[PDB]
Amino acid sequence: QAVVTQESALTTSPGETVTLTCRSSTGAVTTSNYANWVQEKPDHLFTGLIGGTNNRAPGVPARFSGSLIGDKAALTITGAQTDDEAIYFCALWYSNHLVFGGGTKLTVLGQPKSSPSVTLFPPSSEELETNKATLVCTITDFYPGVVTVDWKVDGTPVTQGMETTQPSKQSNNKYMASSYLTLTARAWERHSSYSCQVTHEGHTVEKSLSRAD
Amino acid sequence: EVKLEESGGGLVQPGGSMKLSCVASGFSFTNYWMNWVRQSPEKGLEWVAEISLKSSNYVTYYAESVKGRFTISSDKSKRSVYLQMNNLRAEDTGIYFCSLWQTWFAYWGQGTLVTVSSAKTTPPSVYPLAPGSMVTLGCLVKGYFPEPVTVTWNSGSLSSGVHTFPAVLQSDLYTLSSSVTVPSSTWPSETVTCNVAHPASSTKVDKKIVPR
Repeated sequence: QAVVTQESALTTSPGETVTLTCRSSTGAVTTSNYANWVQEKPDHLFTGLIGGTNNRAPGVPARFSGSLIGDKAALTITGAQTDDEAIYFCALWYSNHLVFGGGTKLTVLGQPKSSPSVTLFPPSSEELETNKATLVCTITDFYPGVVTVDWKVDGTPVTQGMETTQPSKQSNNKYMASSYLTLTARAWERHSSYSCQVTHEGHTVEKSLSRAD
Repeated sequence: EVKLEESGGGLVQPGGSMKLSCVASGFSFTNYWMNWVRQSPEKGLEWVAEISLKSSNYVTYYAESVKGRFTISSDKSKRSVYLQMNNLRAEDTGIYFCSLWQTWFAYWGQGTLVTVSSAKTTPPSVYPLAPGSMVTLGCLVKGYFPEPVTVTWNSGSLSSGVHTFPAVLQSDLYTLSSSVTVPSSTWPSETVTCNVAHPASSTKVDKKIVPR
């Protein structure tokens, strides 16, 4: 029944020190909670880093250390590397059950900035036969992995029928996302211009299409 | 090398039962505890249960929320650990992982997806995404249930430039897209086709992308 809480997001750079923490709702974290730390990398690649508060698993680089700092468990990276950009979970033991925290997304600004590649696709005629129209906006090869996506129809912001995925890591360690504008086939025919606007690190990239093409 | 492989996941109705398996190989794991951990978008990682793999006898621990609903067991002769799930609820939905623990979570499986829903198994509709140096083509995989699908391009022979995005969920139907980038000189003069599989409905589709 204890709730274990962690910072949701932290950012560091190569060579810098960063500390993640892990609070128990029941009170101070002690060595009796045998704090565990687990790294989640993309495609569900999990690595146990720390057990018993401060015991580092074999194979885990020396730059990782676990400890108790104040009333909390802590994971510290002393000399962070680009490869440490990942999600870190803590788990505390309560005598006969384990409780995971919500995880911390660590960003490690090791890669150069990369603006998104944006592509906007019109509805397929096959889909339109179902009386439905979906525009798909693909967004790839951006770093860091934060974007805002805005849609316009005929120059007007859309506030309805939109769906954007959370950024997820590509195999090359840049980020991707997709956004969908869902319309009826008739709505599609009553409008002329459609625009997908991706803002990344203050910079906007727009792709649009015209039903005249 | 140590290998852990989960299986048994799929769609199952609210109130229903489902048995997961974890098969482990590598060396004698008697010092280890086999843990089941599930991942959802909402909770992140969530502890379910564990069992000591001692040959002398076992010890089990359970999350409060699964007590009296799930049992964990192991069969040394089959190098297997099992999670019998019962009286399943929507909150039990997620990717279930087995992990070998001793002080730390040393080894992990690839996971098996459990969808607790009474919604209809729906095969995907597959629609081409064509443009209205290089050209980005795509594949819209619309309105399937449950997860997952898999997408390849020219039966895997087109692997570079391929991005498959996370699904979105609307009204018990998932949708995702996959894009590929190829030289403008090679399309449309060489054919590009996406291959979608939806295991849950035993569906396989090939969709050729043509200009339009």
